[PDB]
Amino acid sequence: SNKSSLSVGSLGNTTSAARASSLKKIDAAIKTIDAQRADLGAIQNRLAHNISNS
Amino acid sequence: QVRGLEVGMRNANDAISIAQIAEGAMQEQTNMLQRMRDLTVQSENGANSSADLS
Repeated sequence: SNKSSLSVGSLGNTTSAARASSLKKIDAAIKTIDAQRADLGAIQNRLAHNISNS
Repeated sequence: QVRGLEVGMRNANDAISIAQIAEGAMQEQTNMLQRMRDLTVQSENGANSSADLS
């Protein structure tokens, strides 16, 4: 997760279409970070249960 | 008879050990099923979208 894999490393704002495109890619980046955080949280819950059982 | 009763009490304590380990293992399974029940009740919310469901 960095500005190259999130596709936010070349955003423009000088034209109407450039602003629309930048808005869409920022929203998409927020979505992908949410998904990654969800999976890491699930892993932590699972490890808590496993340590308790051990 | 005396010697056999001694060995038999040893076997009985072995059985108690086995049952105690298995019974303790089933408690974490119950706990995780309760958690899944809460997640399923949370899925029934007319404000969730496909990303939240995922």
